[PDB]
Amino acid sequence: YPCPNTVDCFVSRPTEKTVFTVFMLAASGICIILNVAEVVYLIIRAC
Amino acid sequence: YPCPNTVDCFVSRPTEKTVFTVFMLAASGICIILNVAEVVYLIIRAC
Repeated sequence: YPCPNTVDCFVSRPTEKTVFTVFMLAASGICIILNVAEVVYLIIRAC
Repeated sequence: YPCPNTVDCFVSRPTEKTVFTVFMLAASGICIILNVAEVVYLIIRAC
C-alpha cells in the first residue's frame, strides 16, 4: 500500500552495491575465522 | 505489454455509460421482440 497491484522499482547501482557487499561479507567472514582461531590459540596457550 | 505487472486504469464516466448501455440494450431487446412478432404476424396473415 498504496501502490496498486505490483509495481516495478529500480535499485540504484545494484552491481556496485553487490561488489561492495561481497567485499564486506568476505572481510566479515575472515573476521569470523580469525576470531575463532584467536579463541583456539588462546585456549591452546592456556593448556 | 509494455505495462509492468498489472496497472490500474480508470474508465471515463462508467456509470453514465452503463445507463446508456442499459437504454440501448433494452431498446435492442425490444427490437428483437418486435421483429419476432413481425415475422409471426406476417406468417399468420399469410396462413
